[PDB]
Amino acid sequence: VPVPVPVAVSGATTAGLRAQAARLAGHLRERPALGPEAVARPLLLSRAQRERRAVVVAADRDSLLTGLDALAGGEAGPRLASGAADVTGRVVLVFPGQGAHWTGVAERLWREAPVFADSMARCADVLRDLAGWELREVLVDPVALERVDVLQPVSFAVVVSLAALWASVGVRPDAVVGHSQGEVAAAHVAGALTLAEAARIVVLRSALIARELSGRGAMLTVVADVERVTALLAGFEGRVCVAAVNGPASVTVSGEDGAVREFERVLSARRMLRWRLPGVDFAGHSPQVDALRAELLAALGDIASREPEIPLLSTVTGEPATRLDAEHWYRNLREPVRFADAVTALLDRGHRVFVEVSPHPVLTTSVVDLAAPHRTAVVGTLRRDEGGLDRFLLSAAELHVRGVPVDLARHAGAGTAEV
Repeated sequence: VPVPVPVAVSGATTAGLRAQAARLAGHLRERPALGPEAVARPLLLSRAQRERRAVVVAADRDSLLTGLDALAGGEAGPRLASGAADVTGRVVLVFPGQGAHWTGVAERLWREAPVFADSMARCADVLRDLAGWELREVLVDPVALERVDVLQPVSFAVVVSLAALWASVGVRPDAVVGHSQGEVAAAHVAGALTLAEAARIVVLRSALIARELSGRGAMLTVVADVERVTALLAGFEGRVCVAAVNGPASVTVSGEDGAVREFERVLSARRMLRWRLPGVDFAGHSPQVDALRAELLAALGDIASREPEIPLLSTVTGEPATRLDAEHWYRNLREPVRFADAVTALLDRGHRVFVEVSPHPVLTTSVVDLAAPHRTAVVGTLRRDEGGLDRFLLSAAELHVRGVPVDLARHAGAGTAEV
């Protein structure tokens, strides 16, 4: 099985970029034995990366030529990224909470990317010690993944390991933000928690949720702003509450299933878009969480933590995080998620590059909404049913084409074939 490489072309203008694509395709067609793995390294290391950039992520000739022909003709393609190389500013890794995971994600990438494989095995060790079960087995088990005590720790492992893979291609956060359980992954990646201690928090909290809350609630994201949602929650006081404010067109609510179904009728009649959060059978960030406080604080006890080596913008407060103690990790579950606030605080401090470290993008559209009118690059990592190194590289390419530093050459192979 051939391995995907990022094949980069650029020009000073979009027309020059398109002509360069045509030229390369022509050169490949004149040389039938020449593959993407022969040409990719010199196209990155021996050519100027100009103002208008593209990458085709391809493992073979035919797929490269398909990408290049699309690019030459000004069309989109599924493994073609292109852009203006005009983004500057600091880099944020965003860690999602619920609703991004898809069954079977991470297995293919474990096979394909040794850095990700390594991180996942390091996670597996810590989770074996804690939860008993074997991370790699559970990745492909749709029945186990509907259990909150399995899903949350698996989800944590996958996003931490994706962050390691980003780091291996030179994409390191200047700041991090984690939504809901993402905050624990963010804290670890920022150096405030060991892998072991972060894992312990996710494992103990998720198991408590599964014992006490699973089956008693639901969560719903709505395409609307918080003012609008709050107005529509008139008469739902103490039944359905605001659980997250993600942006101007994304607010999540929480409560008992029946009560949330009543609220969905309110939204439906009014032609508003909404969906249940996948993987979530509990009323997160609601008064239902009060009953869990005492057992959670006892289970967690004293948290071993240190000062984050880079800023961690909490979604508990919308501000740089203070003590990451047991009380903080309770509030991370009880209190509404201030995701919009956190992202806004980062935009106001010169952050312009946001990398959602997730199996499928769930918060990128909010980051894009919040970032306007600033010049920004916002990307995810994987997508539903696209869990290969090829998809990871396309996301890295999406940063490269906007002028963000990323070491695509790490995965470009050992080609010496020129022009």
